[PDB]
Amino acid sequence: LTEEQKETLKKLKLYQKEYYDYESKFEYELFLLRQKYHDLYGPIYDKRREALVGAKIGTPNLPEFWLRALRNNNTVSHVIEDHDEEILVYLNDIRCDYGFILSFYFATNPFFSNSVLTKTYHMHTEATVIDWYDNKNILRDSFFHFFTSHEMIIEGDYEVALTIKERIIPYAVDYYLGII
Amino acid sequence: LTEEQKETLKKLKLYQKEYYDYESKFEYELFLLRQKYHDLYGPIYDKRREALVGAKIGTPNLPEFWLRALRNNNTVSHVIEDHDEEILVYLNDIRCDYGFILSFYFATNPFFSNSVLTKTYHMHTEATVIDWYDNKNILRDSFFHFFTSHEMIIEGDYEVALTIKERIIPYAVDYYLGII
Repeated sequence: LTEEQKETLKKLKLYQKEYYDYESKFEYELFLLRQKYHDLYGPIYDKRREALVGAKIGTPNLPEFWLRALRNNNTVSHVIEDHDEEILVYLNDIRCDYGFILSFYFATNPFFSNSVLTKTYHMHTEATVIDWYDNKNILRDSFFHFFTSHEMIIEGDYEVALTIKERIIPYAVDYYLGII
Repeated sequence: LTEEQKETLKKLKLYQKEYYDYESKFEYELFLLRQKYHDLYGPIYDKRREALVGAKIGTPNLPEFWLRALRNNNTVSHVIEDHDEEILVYLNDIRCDYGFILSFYFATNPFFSNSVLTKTYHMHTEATVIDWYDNKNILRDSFFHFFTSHEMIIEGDYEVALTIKERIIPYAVDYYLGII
């Protein structure tokens, strides 16, 4: 490069650093916005859970609520089998916290002892190991294979998790009603 | 459903509408944030263009600037051929405005008469028709096939456009320097 061109390059480096200054502020203000609204969604999720749950069955105030919400979603329905349903009726709540952790809360059930099954996504995955009771391990294909720590396996797994996080949890009752 | 369950459903409908109220405010505040920072990026793009351009060649203060930036991006380099390069040296500026419109500004050149080639994405596509000079229509495979109005064709086209919009325009000089 000539010196005149080096000067132009110099200017462009200055302006690019300025762009990064602003983009930083944007990402920071974006993080603030997402966090603010996560905490505003919190009580709504709490109220929903309270209304659904209040028994030795899941969501006893509205039986099979989460199963039917999950079933009415295209992406998630693919991974849910007949035999899975008799476990998923014990589901009390599905939660998300900040990657992120998905928590599935279960009423006392004859399949496993866990009251909570978690799945963490770091951006590897971390999943609670299901403490299956004797002759109760339904695992052939299952939704519960989702609960493994760890690209085909990792992608369809992530897509279901994203759907739960971004669609099921925010719009649960609309899936239940079948209007999405 | 029993009446007690209908009451639970009623509550859940109320809470879901409340969720949508908040999600609305979120999308609105998000739109405000993105717009605010688009206008903050504007002058930086202007300054860059001013430094690059100020001639019958593109970016005469730093020859072949946009070609080398485009070439150093993986996704975009796939669509750029040898014969394309002798046109892309006349590129003065690449802009984005709100879907969105991508604008490619060209210095006076022997290939076409257009000073601006635009590509609009509505979320169909709208593209400026290139007024090729006689025996100058380089269209075999070309980057300039990008400039057609209109899923394989529509997806790889959209991916290149997203890369230009989200990577090339924001980080132009870093691609030029080859540090991304």
